[PDB]
Amino acid sequence: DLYSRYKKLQQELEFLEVQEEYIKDEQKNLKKEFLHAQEEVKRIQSIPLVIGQF
Amino acid sequence: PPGGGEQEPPPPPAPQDVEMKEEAATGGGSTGEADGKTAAAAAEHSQRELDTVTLEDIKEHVKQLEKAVSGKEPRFVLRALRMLPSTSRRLNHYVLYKAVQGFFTSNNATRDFLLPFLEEPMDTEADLQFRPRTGKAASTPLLPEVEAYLQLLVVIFMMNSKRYKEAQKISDDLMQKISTQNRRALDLVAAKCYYYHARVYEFLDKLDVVRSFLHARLRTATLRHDADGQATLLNLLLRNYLHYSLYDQAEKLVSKSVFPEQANNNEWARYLYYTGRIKAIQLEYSEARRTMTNALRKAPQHTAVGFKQTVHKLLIVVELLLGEIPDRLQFRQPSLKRSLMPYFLLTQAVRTGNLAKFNQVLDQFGEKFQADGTYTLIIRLRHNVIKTGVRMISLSYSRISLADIAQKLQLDSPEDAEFIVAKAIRDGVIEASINHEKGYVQSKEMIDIYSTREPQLAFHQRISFCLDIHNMSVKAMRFPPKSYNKDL
Amino acid sequence: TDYAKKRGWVLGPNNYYSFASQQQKPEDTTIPSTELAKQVIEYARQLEMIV
Amino acid sequence: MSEKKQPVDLGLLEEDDEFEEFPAEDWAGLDEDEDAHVWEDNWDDDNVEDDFSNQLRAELEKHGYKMETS
Repeated sequence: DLYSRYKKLQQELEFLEVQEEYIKDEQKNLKKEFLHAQEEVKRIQSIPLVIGQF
Repeated sequence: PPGGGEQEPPPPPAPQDVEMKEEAATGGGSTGEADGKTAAAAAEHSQRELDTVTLEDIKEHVKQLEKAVSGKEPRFVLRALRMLPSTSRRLNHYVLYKAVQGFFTSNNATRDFLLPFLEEPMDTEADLQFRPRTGKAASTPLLPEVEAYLQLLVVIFMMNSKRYKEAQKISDDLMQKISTQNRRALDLVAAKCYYYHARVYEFLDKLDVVRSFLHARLRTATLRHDADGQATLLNLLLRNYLHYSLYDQAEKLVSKSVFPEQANNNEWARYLYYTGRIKAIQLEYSEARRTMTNALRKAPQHTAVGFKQTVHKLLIVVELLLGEIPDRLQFRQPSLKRSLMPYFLLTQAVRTGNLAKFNQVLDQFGEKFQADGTYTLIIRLRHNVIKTGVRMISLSYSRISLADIAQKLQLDSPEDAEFIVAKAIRDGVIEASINHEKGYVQSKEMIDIYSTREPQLAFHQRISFCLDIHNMSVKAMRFPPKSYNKDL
Repeated sequence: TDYAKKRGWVLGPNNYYSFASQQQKPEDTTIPSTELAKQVIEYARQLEMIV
Repeated sequence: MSEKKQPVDLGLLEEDDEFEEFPAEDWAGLDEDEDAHVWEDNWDDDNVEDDFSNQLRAELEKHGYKMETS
């Protein structure tokens, strides 16, 4: 237990380590996706259109 | 007899509620806060405990309490003792012992029961489980209370409190290095202890004991520290080195290590004044000017007034060396005003720089600034007069006359004019052209700024440094929102 | 005598001459443009690293 | 710490116990002309004032005599 807590815990160090570059990949990719869907819903808005009244 | 006899049991019954409510609030708040996971939640009571300490530094607590109010002294924590389970009858006892002193009276005294404060720390401080945090949370607040009024043979009582403090925790520790929130508390708590009886220390003794051990306790932390409390322990060492060390092969640049994350929102200011005070004896003109003025501008929280007269006074003391002495301009408080009330005639006597008059003026009403010790930077001032005055000559026109400006500098010879002007030339702080065509000495005296004079290279470094400061401030608005969204 | 072998300067017609004084030609601005380009690289870094 | 403010403030109470309200009232002789006037201006006005408190204080009355003599 006591001295096994060290090397047992090291695997939790590594498993929490692997989430770092993963959250880097998500944080770099999903904002690119955000400007993807942002520009794509922007280009839905086109200037030829009909005028109504509220 | 009716005047104080009728208003005697009235006034008192008022700090009792806020001190008992305070010790239950920060005691039960600290234990009840970090009890389950002390290691997860850290330093939440750091600002709480220090703000209670600075909240109780201005206590008008004991004025009349020597006469029959001393029941608060033998009473203490008494929380959940003698057995770690089955504390419900002790939850009854909490109301019981507080209610025993509230029936009629109590047999009370002041100076008798001091030495057996170790009765519970022998067996169980509070619970036998949270013994470190309850031991320091029990003992360490009440020791400045009874060891307040350091005078009148309480210095010996302070020595008893010393050996009790070391004897239970800080002889080594009970577990060497606790490695928790009360380890991180115990850094500045043990430091605060050593500052508190440092008055006892310098009162009769000097550097020769716990201060010499404090290097070993200073390095017993293992080095893996953030070194905040290690820096606070360094501050008592450097203040101990202020009055008399003068050797520079250890503390100066040697003590200078990694420069850890040493913040406290106070310790930048007072640490920086301490190293600026010791770096003020070699007459630092560039660095200690700006950063010691910065340390003046730090610590705004409690007072900007009562202490910053010292960094302010030392600051203007080294500012008038450079010829340009800014007075008290933008800060209005009548403490620095009375601080410079002797200094004003001489600091206005800097710029005109009249030798024979102002030499008499300094020592004339010189009482406290020349009783402040050893006349050092004023004795450098006494021949810095003509150098700052001739620096005003450098702020004036180029050619040096043999009658007008030589007589005006009270200095009437062809040799010493060009000679001491040449002593300003070997500085490099000026711009001058040594020319002899007929014997008259020229200077180009060009104070042209870099506006249309190599600007890219000039504020090149300003752009890089300034953007690094602004962009590390961008880091300082990135990471504390991480410290916001961490809990949720 | 000593300063003719210590300084090693020109000794003129009863005058003491001063050379190599503010003679320097200014920079090409190219190498500081390269280190400014490295500053721009580190601005893309420090502005956008964690992102 | 801010408890090292305490002996510095004991020094301050010794400074206030040097003269008891002699400098507050007498320097309030200058403050009653100087109160609510912006004291950044009172450093310039105090600068040239204390500069000419020695000699040639007004001196514009003398320049008309400096015309024919200089």
